[PDB]
Amino acid sequence: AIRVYASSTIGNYILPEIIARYRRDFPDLPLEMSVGNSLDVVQAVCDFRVDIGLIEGPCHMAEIVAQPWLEDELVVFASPASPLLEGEVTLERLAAMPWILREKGSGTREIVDYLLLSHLPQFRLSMELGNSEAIKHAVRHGLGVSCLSRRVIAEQLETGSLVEVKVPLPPLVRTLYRIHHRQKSALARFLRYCEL
Amino acid sequence: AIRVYASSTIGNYILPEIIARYRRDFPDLPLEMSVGNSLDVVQAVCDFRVDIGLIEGPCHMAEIVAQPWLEDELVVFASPASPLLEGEVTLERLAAMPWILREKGSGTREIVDYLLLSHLPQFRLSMELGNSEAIKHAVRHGLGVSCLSRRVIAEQLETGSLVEVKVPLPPLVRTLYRIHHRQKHLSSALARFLRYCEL
Ligand SMILES: O=S([O-])[O-]
Ligand SMILES: O=S([O-])[O-]
Repeated sequence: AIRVYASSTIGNYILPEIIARYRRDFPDLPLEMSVGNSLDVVQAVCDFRVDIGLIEGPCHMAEIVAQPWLEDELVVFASPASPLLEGEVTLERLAAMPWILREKGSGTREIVDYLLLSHLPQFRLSMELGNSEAIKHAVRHGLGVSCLSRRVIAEQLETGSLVEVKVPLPPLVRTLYRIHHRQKSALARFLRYCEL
Repeated sequence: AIRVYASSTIGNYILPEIIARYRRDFPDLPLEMSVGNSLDVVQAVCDFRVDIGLIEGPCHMAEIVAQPWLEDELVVFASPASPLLEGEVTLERLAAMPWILREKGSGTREIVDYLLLSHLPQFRLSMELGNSEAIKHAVRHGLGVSCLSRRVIAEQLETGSLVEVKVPLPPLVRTLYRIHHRQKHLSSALARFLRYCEL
C-alpha cells in the first residue's frame, strides 16, 4: 500500500492522472491519496501518516528530505473585462488592484509573497480564500485579480474567460517538491509514473 | 459589515456570481467570504465568527436556525469507459464499483450516504478525498465512480469527459440550507444581500 499527500494544485491537477496510469499498469496495488495545502502535507509527512508528500511551497526542515520534482509557473490573471488589460502594466498599477489571495500557509501564497506582492507597494488585499476554485471563479466574475499556477486556470485560459496579465517581472516559475521523512513500501514502482 | 461562510459547492460555483452582481449595485458595502466544508461553516456560525452560513448538508444543532435556500441535484457519474453506462444499472452493480467519496464532515458525504450509499450494501470505498475537484478528475481519468452536485461537473457533463449514470432510485435532490445563530438574528443589510441570493 502507498499513502500520498499532495497540495492543492498537485492533488487536483497533476496527481489524478498519474494514479490512473499507475493503477492501470498495477491494479490491486492500493493507493490512498489525500489533498490539502502545503502546510498540511508537510505536517502529515512529519507525523508518519503518508509515505511521500508532494508540495508546491518550500520546506526547510532538518528531518525532511526534499527533492525537486516538477516545474510550475504562477501567472497573474484577471477577467477579460478588467481595466488592467488595456495599457502598460506597471508595479504601481498592480498594487492598486483588488487582490484575491490564497490563505497564509499555502505554498502558492508563500511563493507569490516572495516573487510578486513583495514588489507591489501596499497592494490592496481584498479577499483571502482557502481554495483556488473560489479564487478562479471570483476573478472571472470581475471581483479582482489573483496569482495562481497555470495548471489551475488552464481550461479557463484557453476558453477565454480568464486572461493572463503581462507582469513586468521575470517569469514566476517555482519548483514543486517531493518530500519524505529521513527516518522512514514499493515506492520505486510508483515514483516511475511521476517522471516526465 | 457582512461575513458569509459557505461550503465548497456553494462557495466555488454559486457565490462568485452573486457577490459580483451584489458589489455592482452596492459597491460601498463590505463583504467577507469564507469557504470550507459544511462542518467548517456550522462550527463558524456557532462561534459567532460569521453572520450567516450556507451549507449543502443538514444541520440539527440546538441554537442554529436552518432554513432551506436552494435546491441542488446530485449526479452519479463516471468516465466514458465505465461498465455502469450500459445495461440496466442496479444497486449491486453500483456497490461493486470503486467509489470515490468526500471526507466526513462534508454535507455531500452525509447526503449521498443517506440517499444512495445507504442503499448500496457493502460498497467498496476506493478513496476518500477532501475536495470535489480531485474527485472530478479522478473519475475523469477512470479511477472509479462518485456522486457530486451537477453544478460541480456541469462543464465536463457537457463536453462528455464525464457521463451521467442512471440510478434505480428517486432523483437525488438535496436542499442547500442557510443557517444563523438563534441568538443573532440577521441584520437589515444582511437581508438586502439575501435578495441577491434568490431566484
Ligand atoms: O495548496 S497549496 O497552495 O499550498
Ligand atoms: O464541502 S462540502 O461538501 O461540505
